[PDB]
Amino acid sequence: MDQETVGNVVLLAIVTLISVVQNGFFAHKVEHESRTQNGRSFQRTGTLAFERVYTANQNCVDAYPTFLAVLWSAGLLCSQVPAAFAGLMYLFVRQKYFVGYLGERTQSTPGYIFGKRIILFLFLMSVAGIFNYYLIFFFGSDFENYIA
Amino acid sequence: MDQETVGNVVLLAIVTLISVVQNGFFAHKVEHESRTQNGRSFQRTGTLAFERVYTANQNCVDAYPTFLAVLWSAGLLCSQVPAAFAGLMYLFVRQKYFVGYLGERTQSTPGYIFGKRIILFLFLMSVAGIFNYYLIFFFGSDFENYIAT
Amino acid sequence: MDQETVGNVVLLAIVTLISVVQNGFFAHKVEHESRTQNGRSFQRTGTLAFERVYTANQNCVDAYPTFLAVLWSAGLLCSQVPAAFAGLMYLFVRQKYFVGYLGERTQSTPGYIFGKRIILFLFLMSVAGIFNYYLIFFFG
Ligand SMILES: CC(C)(C)CC(=O)c1c(CC(C)(C)C(=O)O)n(Cc2ccc(I)cc2)c2ccc(OCc3ccc4ccccc4n3)cc12
Ligand SMILES: CC(C)(C)CC(=O)c1c(CC(C)(C)C(=O)O)n(Cc2ccc(I)cc2)c2ccc(OCc3ccc4ccccc4n3)cc12
Ligand SMILES: CC(C)(C)CC(=O)c1c(CC(C)(C)C(=O)O)n(Cc2ccc(I)cc2)c2ccc(OCc3ccc4ccccc4n3)cc12
Repeated sequence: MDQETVGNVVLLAIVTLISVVQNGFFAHKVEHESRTQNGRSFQRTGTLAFERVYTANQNCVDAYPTFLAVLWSAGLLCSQVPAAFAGLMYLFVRQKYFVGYLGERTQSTPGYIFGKRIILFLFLMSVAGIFNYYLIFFFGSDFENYIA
Repeated sequence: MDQETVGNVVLLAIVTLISVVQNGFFAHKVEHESRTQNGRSFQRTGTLAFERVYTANQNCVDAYPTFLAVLWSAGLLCSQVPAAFAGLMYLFVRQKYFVGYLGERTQSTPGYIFGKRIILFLFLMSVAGIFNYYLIFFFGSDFENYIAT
Repeated sequence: MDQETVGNVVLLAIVTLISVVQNGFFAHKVEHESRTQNGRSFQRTGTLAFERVYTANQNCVDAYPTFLAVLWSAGLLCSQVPAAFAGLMYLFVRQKYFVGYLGERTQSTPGYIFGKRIILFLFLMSVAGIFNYYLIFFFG
């Protein structure tokens, strides 16, 4: 990748690598519970600390794709820096969500969803440029300067 | 993103944005179930509609990646319009599947497959340009005006 | 896609197409168990052969995203080949893992963590160029 382009994406790469790392921790806190006992042959059903964890993780796993989607499409189709930061904030809400899904009873982060607004915004940033592009395509050109 | 390039991808972006929205609906019809499922937290096995819902949705979740894969690779390596439409059609089959899952509790429908030929095609388009490239790489530069004596 | 660029990604595309195919196989060996025994909703402890399969598969399904992530970012921020080969190696570990999660009466191979170093490496490749870029940005 030519140093130039690499610039207009760096942040997105960064934030992505971050989520990639955090993504591992989530998948790590799940290994622990699998370990805490019978886990020998990674059984999915140890209850409690394992069920609450696998759930919390298997919830953020279903988000990642759809998140990354907006994350990049928004940052490319328009802005980047804003998209890049929004994506960072997501990483935090994700943390707070995953964490809040710990246990100790009580309706623990019952929500399957979470980011919402964050991806909603990222989606708009994408639906933004996606449209503004269609302009620069018609009225962006046109501008016939028949300088006869 | 230079207005030019943005063009040869717009549809892909569009279709993707679509799937992204629909994707939310899927994860929303799942939130309703855990809600109506009067209880505290959120668990993998509850009730009938919830069980059926989470399954349906958690089936399309395993799809998206492998689908987005071909969607783009097909749209980049071989014509963006045909790729974009394929993915579009795919979004529809998805709807019909997700909807048909648990809505009828009938003996047609279930499965963890959904659109097969839709991604197969997308795959081919990728395996298409991917090969035709090796021609442009190898032969695409071969001309015998060098036999010119 | 201009022939030039297509070059600096073909490997990634290829390997990606592979994992996409293998990805189908995994989801296929899951179809085999489901259709025989019953289950319109596959969320409860299924027949062993089926429970083992869906778990194995629904285990690589959580990987793919985070994998593809490093696969590309590493193959882009850091040169093509190695990143590509890395991902290729991963596809193999995947196979062995998924396969090792098959059997019957065998000590099944757990730790949903599969290919720790593989993606660790790919991650570094990314964190690599990601930094080296900041240099060329300042000290160029
Ligand atoms: C990220 C890294 C730089 C490449 C290092 C890395 O190699 C990975 C690590 C770090 C750790 C402890 C294994 C290590 O390097 O020592 N863990 C555990 C960890 C420990 C502390 C912290 I804070 C965060 C994570 C990983 C866990 C998973 C992983 O990929 C594979 C993988 C497979 C399935 C996944 C499912 C859901 C979701 C993700 C899934 N991922 C790589 C690593
Ligand atoms: C899509 C949008 C334009 C960015 C708006 C948006 O921000 C989200 C919406 C729409 C919303 C909030 C305005 C609403 O519910 O009314 N819902 C609920 C909704 C309502 C109507 C319809 I038709 C479809 C979905 C969302 C649900 C989830 C979401 O992200 C996070 C998320 C987390 C996990 C996911 C797992 C699988 C799959 C996806 C996962 N997503 C964003 C939104
Ligand atoms: C060219 C192509 C990309 C392989 C497309 C394709 O054609 C698909 C195939 C192969 C096929 C059509 C010859 C078949 O046997 O049915 N199968 C079954 C198969 C047969 C032999 C072997 I080895 C491997 C898989 C598919 C199964 C699912 C599929 O949708 C994508 C998909 C769907 C659900 C998934 C769930 C989890 C995780 C990933 C998921 N992915 C496409 C195909």
